[PDB]
Amino acid sequence: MNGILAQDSACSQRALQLRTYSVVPMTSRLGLIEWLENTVTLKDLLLNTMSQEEKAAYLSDPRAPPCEYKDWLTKMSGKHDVGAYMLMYKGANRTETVTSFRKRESKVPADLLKRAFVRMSTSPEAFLALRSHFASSHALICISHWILGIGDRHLNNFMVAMETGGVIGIDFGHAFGSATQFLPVPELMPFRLTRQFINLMLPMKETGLMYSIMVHALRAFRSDPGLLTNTMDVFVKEPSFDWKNFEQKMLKKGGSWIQEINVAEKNWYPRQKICYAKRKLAGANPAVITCDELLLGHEKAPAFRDYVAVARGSKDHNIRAQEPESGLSEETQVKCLMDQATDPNILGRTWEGWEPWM
Ligand SMILES: Nc1ncnc2c1ncn2[C@@H]1O[C@H](COP(=O)(O)OP(=O)(O)OP(=O)(O)O)[C@@H](O)[C@H]1O
Ligand SMILES: [Mg+2]
Repeated sequence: MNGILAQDSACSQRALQLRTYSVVPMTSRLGLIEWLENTVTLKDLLLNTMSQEEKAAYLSDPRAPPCEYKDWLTKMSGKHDVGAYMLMYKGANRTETVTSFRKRESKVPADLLKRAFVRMSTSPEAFLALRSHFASSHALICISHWILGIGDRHLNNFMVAMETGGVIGIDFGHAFGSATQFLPVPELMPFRLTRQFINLMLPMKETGLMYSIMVHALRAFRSDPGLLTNTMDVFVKEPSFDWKNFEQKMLKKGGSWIQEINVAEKNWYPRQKICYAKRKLAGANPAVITCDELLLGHEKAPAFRDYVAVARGSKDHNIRAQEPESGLSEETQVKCLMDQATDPNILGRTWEGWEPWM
């Protein structure tokens, strides 16, 4: 990807790149990841910014978002486990989620990331430059991850450097829609773009820099689907990337999976992955791809209709259903992506470990 983007002129004038750290399995059990200097998780940067009372309430308060959300799931479903999400997709409409979800979001400190930056920078150049750098990098990674369908983008999978504002993606345990496909609680966003990101740009919403870069990137890729498509097809056809390797990762997710039941092993459909990748690179609607992945993964679930109704949206508030299912341009695709990733109806139904409120 960095090869392509180095060769796209409109991106090269923006010096755009992902960072990679070299990775070396020496054995099927064992390997090294190269480490990175003066880096933290995004979660740690955030909670390092909360005052004692902000921090202390946020840990445990029955009205802090972590308690208030499980309580809302609990009353909107009557259960206290993974099935509470399932039942709430049947049980809560838009209004019932939006209301609690706005009340929830309100309790998150609005400035927090900005507050972090302004007190890790000398002077306003050391503010502006970092904000630009972060913003560029966050956008660039988001589009990239949608192309690869990477789904498990919670706060601990993003690292922020100190020596520059360039964000770094890690923990790629879910290639090609695997999280939206096989988890009991499906995660429906194309990438993370929650409140704090927008708030960092508060006067000057995403339709500036992020939107611009996202658009340049997607065009630069779509200039040459061939090489990237061939590489992804070689990826998805590896004999070590079957379902047996995958489900023996899915165990290792802290009870968020279907715990010790229903592997349903004729579950693996490798050509559909590269087919959906080619559809994305051809100009397909992101909501249609999400609905297709939902149909492939959860077809017999009692909330499949509600799943696709939430993922597709309504023609009244979200512009991803007011567009065709294919032939979209790069700008329309990025608009649909930003509408789906910031949809409150989708964020109000997300798994609690993803932390959609922050
Ligand atoms: N390449 C890296 N360079 C520097 N620090 C890293 C790197 N990879 C991981 N870390 C740090 O080590 C921690 C744990 O690493 P790892 O990715 O194995 O955790 P994990 O199983 O994904 O846990 P979690 O999802 O809870 O963050 C990360 O949260 C991060 O702080
Ligand atoms: Mg992780």
